[PDB]
Amino acid sequence: GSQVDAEGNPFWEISDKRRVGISQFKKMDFINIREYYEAGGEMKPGKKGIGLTVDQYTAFLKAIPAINAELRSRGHDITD
Amino acid sequence: GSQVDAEGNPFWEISDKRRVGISQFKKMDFINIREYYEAGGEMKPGKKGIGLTVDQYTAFLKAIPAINAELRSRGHDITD
Repeated sequence: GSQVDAEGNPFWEISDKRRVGISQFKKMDFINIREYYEAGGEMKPGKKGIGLTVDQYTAFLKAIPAINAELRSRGHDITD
Repeated sequence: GSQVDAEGNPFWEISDKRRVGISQFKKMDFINIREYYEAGGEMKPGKKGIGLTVDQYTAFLKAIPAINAELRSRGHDITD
């Protein structure tokens, strides 16, 4: 499910500490994939991550079938 | 299209400097999304990026329809 982070941006958890979220800067949207760390009980964005532009994200989407096929070859069950 | 990088791992370009590739360490596979920099004509992996486990990557896949819907709301054309 989608949540709203401390900055008021939507995000999805992909593990206990890693998020994918969407931020907006100067009217441009970014897809942020990033690991958060916990300090004093607060989750804070850390250095492991990347903010994709929409065009980079859509290029990633186009590569996903090939990425998935490679992972299936390596023995991983991946959905269509 | 899929290429093979200097380390002998498959990768896909998502922009001029950013790649998604798959590496293997101790028999575990990682999906690496990372920006490369150019020095002396050589492309080198930089600090902007993240190496997802397969489970993190599949969780990301499950979130993509919702991420896409949010981006469409924001005005971006995104394919199914």
